[PDB]
Amino acid sequence: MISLIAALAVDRVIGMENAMPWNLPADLAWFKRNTLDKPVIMGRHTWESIGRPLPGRKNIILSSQPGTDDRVTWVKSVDEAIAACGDVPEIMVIGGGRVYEQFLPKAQKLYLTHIDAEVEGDTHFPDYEPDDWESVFSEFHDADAQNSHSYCFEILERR
Amino acid sequence: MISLIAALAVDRVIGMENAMPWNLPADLAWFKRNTLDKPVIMGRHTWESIGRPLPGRKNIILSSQPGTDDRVTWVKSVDEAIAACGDVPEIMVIGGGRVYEQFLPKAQKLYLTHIDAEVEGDTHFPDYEPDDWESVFSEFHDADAQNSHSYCFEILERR
Ligand SMILES: CN(Cc1cnc2nc(N)nc(N)c2n1)c1ccc(C(=O)N[C@@H](CCC(=O)O)C(=O)O)cc1
Ligand SMILES: CN(Cc1cnc2nc(N)nc(N)c2n1)c1ccc(C(=O)N[C@@H](CCC(=O)O)C(=O)O)cc1
Repeated sequence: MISLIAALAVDRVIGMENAMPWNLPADLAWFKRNTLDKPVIMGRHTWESIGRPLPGRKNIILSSQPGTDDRVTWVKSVDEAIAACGDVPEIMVIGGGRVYEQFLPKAQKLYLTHIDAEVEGDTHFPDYEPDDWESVFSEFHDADAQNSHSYCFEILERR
Repeated sequence: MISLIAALAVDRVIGMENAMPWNLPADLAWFKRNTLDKPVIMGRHTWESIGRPLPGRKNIILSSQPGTDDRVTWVKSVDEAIAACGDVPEIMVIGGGRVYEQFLPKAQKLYLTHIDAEVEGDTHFPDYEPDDWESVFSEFHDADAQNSHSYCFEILERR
């Protein structure tokens, strides 16, 4: 199955011009723990903000143009994206906006991180009807010496 | 010799209750690069903010109270701190504010990261007389897909 993994500030903002202005090592740790050993699908802008292959994971990048790095996999469509995954139990879609909108429909599960931050951005998570998703986990955490803002982990399953 | 390394937002703000609201991997690599194979000196607050010993370097934490982690060196005075460094060509002071303030009068060099981040914080970098320091390097960078805010690296030598 397909799962999307994302980190949302208030109002589902998930992106802007430059890197999101927050320091959340706790989020990244969760990102890793839930993506390790799986295939990762991301769009070109997300690949740029990451700038190097994610280890231990199979990296597939969506782009209408030829790729720029021999290290990872490049695909030109959603269907090639999947097919490149092979037979696998779970597929993780990691950003950005455009990719999420195309994939939200195929997804069975969501991995959200609701961050208590208000930032002005140009990219939003797509809307989703809770009355379609069943929350199967959730856990909040206050900000601290390591994480710049409060955040809460949450997992939902398509009903 | 003693050197202080620090990242400053506008008005010398260096800290607050929780981790700073920025995301600057480029700053981190500069930090790793200028600290490599050197003893690092930090205050308790900064140790808790890092969360683990920095690898391949000697960690020395200042605290008026008994240490609580066997993997790092705890000391009770600036002197003990220096003595634990031993005979080395460069000692690095990584924060926070109370620490910097003690060691600035002894520093021969400052490795500054000037960030175009305007944040609300309680802690400041001490004040330094410019006619006291020589600027021996600077390198600016615009914010990007990886770095949340613009930044400029600097290196000054005490005259
Ligand atoms: C910016 N980008 C995309 C990114 C970041 N946080 C997110 N957070 C969540 N929850 N979901 C996402 N899809 C998301 N995507 C990144 C950038 C760096 C790393 C990264 O360093 N990850 C390392 C973790 C390394 C480290 O822990 O410093 C890893 O091995 O997963 C991941 C994603
Ligand atoms: C929060 N804190 C203190 C910190 C952060 N940035 C600074 N930036 C500058 N310029 N100077 C400092 N003293 C400074 N201190 C940290 C937090 C994490 C790491 C850290 O992981 N550094 C790794 C770098 C790992 C990486 O490259 O991702 C190291 O190897 O030293 C360091 C300092």
